[PDB]
Amino acid sequence: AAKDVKFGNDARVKMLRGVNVLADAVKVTLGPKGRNVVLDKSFGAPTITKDGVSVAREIELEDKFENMGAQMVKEVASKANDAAGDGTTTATVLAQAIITEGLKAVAAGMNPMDLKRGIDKAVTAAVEELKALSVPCSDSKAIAQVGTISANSDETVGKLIAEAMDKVGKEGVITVEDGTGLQDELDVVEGMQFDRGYLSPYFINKPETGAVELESPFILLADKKISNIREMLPVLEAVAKAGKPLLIIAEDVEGEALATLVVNTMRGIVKVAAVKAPGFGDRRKAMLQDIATLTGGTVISEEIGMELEKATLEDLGQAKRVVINKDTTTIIDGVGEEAAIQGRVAQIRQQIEEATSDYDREKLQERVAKLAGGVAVIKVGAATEVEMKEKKARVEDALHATRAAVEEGVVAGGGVALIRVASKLADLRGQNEDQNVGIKVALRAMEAPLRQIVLNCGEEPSVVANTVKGGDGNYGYNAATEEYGNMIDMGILDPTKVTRSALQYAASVAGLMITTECMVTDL
Amino acid sequence: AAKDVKFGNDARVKMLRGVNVLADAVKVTLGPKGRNVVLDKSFGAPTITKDGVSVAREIELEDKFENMGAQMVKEVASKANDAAGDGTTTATVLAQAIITEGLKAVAAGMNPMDLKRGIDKAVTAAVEELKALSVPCSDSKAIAQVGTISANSDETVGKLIAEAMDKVGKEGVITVEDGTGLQDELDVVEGMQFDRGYLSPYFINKPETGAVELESPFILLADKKISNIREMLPVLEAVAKAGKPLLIIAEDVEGEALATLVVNTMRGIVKVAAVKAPGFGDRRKAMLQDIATLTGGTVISEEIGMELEKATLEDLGQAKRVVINKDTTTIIDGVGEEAAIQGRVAQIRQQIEEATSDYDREKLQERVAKLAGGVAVIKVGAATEVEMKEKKARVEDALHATRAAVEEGVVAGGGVALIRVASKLADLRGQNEDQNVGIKVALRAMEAPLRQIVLNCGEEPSVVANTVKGGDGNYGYNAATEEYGNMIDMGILDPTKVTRSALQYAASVAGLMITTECMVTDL
Amino acid sequence: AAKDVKFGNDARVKMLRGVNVLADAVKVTLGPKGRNVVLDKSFGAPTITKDGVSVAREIELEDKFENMGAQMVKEVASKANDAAGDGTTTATVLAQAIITEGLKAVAAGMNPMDLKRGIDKAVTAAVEELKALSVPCSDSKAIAQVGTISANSDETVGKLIAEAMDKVGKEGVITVEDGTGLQDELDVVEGMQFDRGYLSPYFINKPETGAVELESPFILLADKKISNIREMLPVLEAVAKAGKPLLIIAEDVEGEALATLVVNTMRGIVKVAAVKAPGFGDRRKAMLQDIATLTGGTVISEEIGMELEKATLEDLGQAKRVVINKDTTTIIDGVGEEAAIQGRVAQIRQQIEEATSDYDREKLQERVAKLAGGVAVIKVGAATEVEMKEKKARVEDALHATRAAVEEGVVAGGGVALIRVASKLADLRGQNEDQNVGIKVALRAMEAPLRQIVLNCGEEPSVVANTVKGGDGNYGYNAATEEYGNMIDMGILDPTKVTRSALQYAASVAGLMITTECMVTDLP
Ligand SMILES: Nc1ncnc2c1ncn2[C@@H]1O[C@H](COP(=O)(O)OP(=O)(O)O)[C@@H](O)[C@H]1O
Ligand SMILES: Nc1ncnc2c1ncn2[C@@H]1O[C@H](COP(=O)(O)OP(=O)(O)O)[C@@H](O)[C@H]1O
Ligand SMILES: Nc1ncnc2c1ncn2[C@@H]1O[C@H](COP(=O)(O)OP(=O)(O)O)[C@@H](O)[C@H]1O
Ligand SMILES: [K+]
Ligand SMILES: [K+]
Ligand SMILES: [Mg+2]
Ligand SMILES: [Mg+2]
Ligand SMILES: [Mg+2]
Repeated sequence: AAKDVKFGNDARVKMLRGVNVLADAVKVTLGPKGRNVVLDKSFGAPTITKDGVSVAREIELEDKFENMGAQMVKEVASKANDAAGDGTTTATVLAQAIITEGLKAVAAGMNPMDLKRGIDKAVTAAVEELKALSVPCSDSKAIAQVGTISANSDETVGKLIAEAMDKVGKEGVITVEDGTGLQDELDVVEGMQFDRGYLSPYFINKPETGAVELESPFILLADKKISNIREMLPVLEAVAKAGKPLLIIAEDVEGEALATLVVNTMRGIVKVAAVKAPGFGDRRKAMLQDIATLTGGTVISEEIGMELEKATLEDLGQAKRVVINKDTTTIIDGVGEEAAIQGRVAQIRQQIEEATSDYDREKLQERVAKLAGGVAVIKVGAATEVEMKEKKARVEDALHATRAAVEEGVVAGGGVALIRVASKLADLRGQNEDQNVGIKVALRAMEAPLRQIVLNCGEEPSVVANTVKGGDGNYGYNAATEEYGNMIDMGILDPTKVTRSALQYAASVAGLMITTECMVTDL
Repeated sequence: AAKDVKFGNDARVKMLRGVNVLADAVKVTLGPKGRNVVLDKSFGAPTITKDGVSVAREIELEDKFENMGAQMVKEVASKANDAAGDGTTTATVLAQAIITEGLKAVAAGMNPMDLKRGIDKAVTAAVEELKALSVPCSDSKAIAQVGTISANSDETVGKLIAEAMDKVGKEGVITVEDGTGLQDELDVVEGMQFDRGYLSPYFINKPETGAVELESPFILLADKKISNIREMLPVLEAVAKAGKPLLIIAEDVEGEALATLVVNTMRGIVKVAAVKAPGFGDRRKAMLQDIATLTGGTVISEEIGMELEKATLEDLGQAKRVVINKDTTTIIDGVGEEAAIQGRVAQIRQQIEEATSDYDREKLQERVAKLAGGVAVIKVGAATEVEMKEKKARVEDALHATRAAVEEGVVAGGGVALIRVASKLADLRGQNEDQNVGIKVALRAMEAPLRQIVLNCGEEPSVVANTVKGGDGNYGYNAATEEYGNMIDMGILDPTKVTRSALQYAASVAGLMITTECMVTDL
Repeated sequence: AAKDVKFGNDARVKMLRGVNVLADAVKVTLGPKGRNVVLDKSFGAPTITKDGVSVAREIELEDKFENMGAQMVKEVASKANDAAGDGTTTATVLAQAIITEGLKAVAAGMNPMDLKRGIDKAVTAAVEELKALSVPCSDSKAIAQVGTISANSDETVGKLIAEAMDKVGKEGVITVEDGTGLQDELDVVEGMQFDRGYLSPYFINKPETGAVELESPFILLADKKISNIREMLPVLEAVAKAGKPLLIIAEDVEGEALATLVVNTMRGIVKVAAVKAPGFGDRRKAMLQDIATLTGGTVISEEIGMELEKATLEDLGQAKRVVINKDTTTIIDGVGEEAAIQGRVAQIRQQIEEATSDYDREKLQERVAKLAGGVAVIKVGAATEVEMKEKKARVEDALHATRAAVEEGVVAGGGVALIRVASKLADLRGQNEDQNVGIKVALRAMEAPLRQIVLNCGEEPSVVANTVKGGDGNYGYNAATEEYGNMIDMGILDPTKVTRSALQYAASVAGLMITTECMVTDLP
């Protein structure tokens, strides 16, 4: 009292109303037949939209309690979108479906801990069914279909990503850069990606991107654990007139050594970063000289007879742009060399025929692909900059979904996946009636996505849900045409990772929400 | 309680009310015998305009939801005006007629999606008859009549436009410039129009014109895909003391080179733009040298032996003004040459006697017209600058409307065209009762313009509407004189694109209003 | 008047609030450590009571949807008392528990009707099991104990009830009334007596005693008014020759006749006294025939056409002695024939079997007791009237409890009976899983009485309830001493009738109420 503090049921019922108001604004846009929501634009001509994310972002309820219910749901929905490139609205709608019955059933006096345990049991079991249902992402055709769906059925995006994957292979690194002009373009350049990131948070980027990138960086290739960089300072000072950044790749990023010294080298006013070389031992040596050829640098070490005092601006590698995150780095376009790379790749290829000792065979057979086909760079063109930004975002999210799909396969989309597994878990039961109500509420929510999508079409949801449950395999309702058919033949594919993630996160909040007992907020 | 978020009928009912206040303010002005609207002005002496556009501007409702209902209708009306030079109020009236009946039927619980589908069916069917009713703009008299009706019966404007088109021909490019004095003037100068615009948004103009124009521009006529402009900076720097702009017209506007380098050339402080030469290959060559003669330039290319290092300010063309849009370019008046053009045109005409090969016949037979009649420039004279500004604006709309009429012909004005097709489609029926009522709503709305015109005139709409439906052909009611007669002989003509466009846009909003479910607006 | 309507959970929550508000007011009285409730009555001093039904009847709530709940459960609290007297508090606690747990299961989405049938099945089995546990009660020690327990642990009341039921026998009728001493008193009446005194003081032969006593008197029963001495002469003549005294029973004695007897008595010609007939109406005729039977006399009445002028010494009844007070008449050792008296008793007992009204039925028991047993009066002693209505109510409830005990047996008190029967039904099942829940909800609620008894003491309820279920037989928890033991050795006994009654009526109401879907009532 006397502050907006309240306890027990008086708290929950405020949240319930908050979540419900948010959800009613989102679910109406779910699927391809979303029905318009109007958002006020201060200048007039209010923007008319069919996008869940664009709607859910605007809502800032004025009641300080109802706001919180909205924000925590919005929050988790966004995190599911970061795990996989879609499903913001799916997670939101599922969250309403579970939470609604959860808060009512607790208000009837059920034990909230048993409800939590019951929901968690059902969701944990269901995830195992998805693992059995998933099929591998067999071909670039599926890549295309996954792409379009992620892009509101924009075919064009899918062809680019499909084509890009054809140049560099499904697993190859793809990057997107702003439009050179009216029309899209695709090209390949001698980049270099490896699975090492920056080890210190102070190497964070200036923008909030989490990953950091350096433009026109020099590349130091120090093939030892670097106990001393003082002999590099004259080179940095000669570069300091230009300010050109330095990225460090090291056999080890020795902490009290080079890493500390680099951290001391900048007061925020020097562009430096450091990462380990990829692999271990001879692999770091090998890929350090690979990067040297790719960047036009040389390997630094005393065993090579190459002190940092000797390191000219051409013994250091160089690249036009490079990106680093918490765990990963990619060179996009090293200045590099032509014939030296061709010869080294041929030598590495020859080594594959002899370095067949299993884990050594790998290092060769990746490194050949590390040099050749460095990176493909999509250029996004549109009639105006407004569409260019829009298209770019669409492409970038579409890209993510495709990667998620190829990493963990696809399942029949359009909500059939959830309604399918719901039939198989129906026999599951808990230790007591509280858990049984927990189990039932979980399986009730799993049907909500299909029922919502169809209802938007202007259809009787009851008939379709029965028909899809009575069917078998990937038989389902194609909302885009009102025809029934096989989703895999129809190309309605959802990446398994987004569906799994959207379920787990929604259930986490619902369980997390049940066990809230007090809030402390300002008047 | 909450932010002003609200759903379903509670939202729609607000929209309906907002739309109605707007339409009732505007619809009373429709037709040549409108009724006065007293627009307020803070200085006193209110303006009392009869102009629907002027009234539509000010309407700005207090109640946020009521406001939104007005603004979206207002917006779509404006888009209709940009598509064709009239029909703002016609589109508004049709919008109100559909919306009102639509929302009523929805509130009764009619399936909203089925209602939409019904509307779009009738509109799609109806346009086919309008296509059939169109007739060619055969003669300057039809030009004039379309003009006057577009200019509130100002015969002056129709005469001016008629004369200008008689000078340069219907297809020829015409421009309007501020008055040189008390009296209107018309004259011709060596302009050149071709349907190529600037390929990058960063060449957008400073004002909001969308198109961009350059005054006293220099013209580069580069007959290759320009992979390198570095050799031009010395010429541009020599010009930078005067700041006279340079336009690049290229055989190809090379994307990653020419465009990127040009983009890099200006930091918002250099007047540079680039466009493709018209046609392909030898066509671009031909018209490039045409432009060269018209501008006093020369063709740039290594095969010609004219590097940009060699390109003086007289190998570059010059003009006093040039205009560029998203899809089209015209030079207004190149500095050019006299006898060189005359000899060139004569040669082209001679080539027409031998360029019988059709891909040449079409490439030759235009270029002759490209030289002669380059542009006509109407000067609008008036007794005051206030009348000047208003008058020019009207002339510009009459210009737009005339182009529309020549593009898609004309049909009987005064609502006769809509009420005619409405009678033909009375047999049209849909798959179910929800779609059937949807059809009835659309066919009723299409009659609204005629009944609104006559009602403003202070006559009995029942009798006139029945008489026009009992007639045949272009028979109709002349509101300016209350005589019945053949509309075409009285010159009451509307460009078909105006009627076609206004109907489709009204339907689109009406369809889009039925299927809205939620609002978001600030407190 | 305009109605208001509510649906679904928005109705049941309001209803549940009402029942709980009533039930908590009753609950607090339960068990030996329960506490008193103060009842406002506008006429005068408020009355404090422990009787659960007394409070429950007075409760009514302002909010209509809350009031509906109280007004329904009020029935169980009342009906239990009407049926069996004691045990109304228990019935209430059960009802609230079943409603709470039943409605909770409905929130899980179970079909309500299947819960109802499940509960009804569980009670039907449990009542049958109680018939197995019940053991006969007949000895004076057990009756004394069950009296004490119902009295709220007053040994004195128990002892008085045990002696009273012994003296008047099983057919005798016992009644309780407001006394005047500080200490309780028992009055016992033997033989026929009725509340009519001598019509004149001058009959008084023992003025120091203030009463008339007559030896071996003739008893004349005239079904008519005495108005003219002409009617009486032959009987007086015959009795005067016989010399035995005569008592007149008549509808009235007119002053002329009355004064003539007064002269004859004062002058010592005939010893005679006259009294009004008891009661009035047809019951007067019945009672006249009954006293006639006890005396072996004959009722002279105009309906049979008999005449007092024709009555004979053979028609009058006889008794060894009579005594009549200012307000009371008693007849000692009527010469009526035992077999005829017994046959008359059988006829009236057949009327008792036919008696549709328990109040009328009681007046018949009074008659059979007056004819063939005794009647006793218990006078409650206390210093102030608020103590009268306190003590009075508890003594009253003991009287009902002991009756039900002797006529149906006893079971271990302290609610342990319900605990021990509930465990036996663990294997009972219904036609479907919803009925299985309905069964389990019923067996769960049967623990509620024990949990409340303990909780009033401030002990931890769920530890006692667990440990009692760990035992076997009559092992239970004695709240008075806070020790475990065999309930029968402490004599903590409940008469099976009340327990069985409380269960059936509780489940009958609650098992319906949970099915409520809509409630309609006037706007406030
Ligand atoms: N042609 C289609 N038929 C049926 N369902 C579709 C079709 N295309 C997409 N969907 C479904 O739309 C859902 C996603 O809708 P969307 O508006 O992207 O919400 P979110 O952004 O939260 O994923 C997915 O479940 C997807 O399978
Ligand atoms: N003499 C006339 N008789 C009948 N209708 C006319 C006449 N002149 C113009 N109109 C009609 O007026 C309508 C447009 O009115 P206007 O005031 O221009 O509104 P808007 O500017 O929105 O078109 C056209 O449909 C046109 O055919
Ligand atoms: N000494 C005792 N120990 C434990 N339980 C007792 C004791 N005396 C009475 N009880 C129990 O308390 C209840 C009687 O209390 P009472 O206030 O009369 O409630 P009710 O009005 O429902 O009979 C019975 O269940 C009886 O078995
Ligand atoms: K959508
Ligand atoms: K007008
Ligand atoms: Mg999506
Ligand atoms: Mg107009
Ligand atoms: Mg009791």
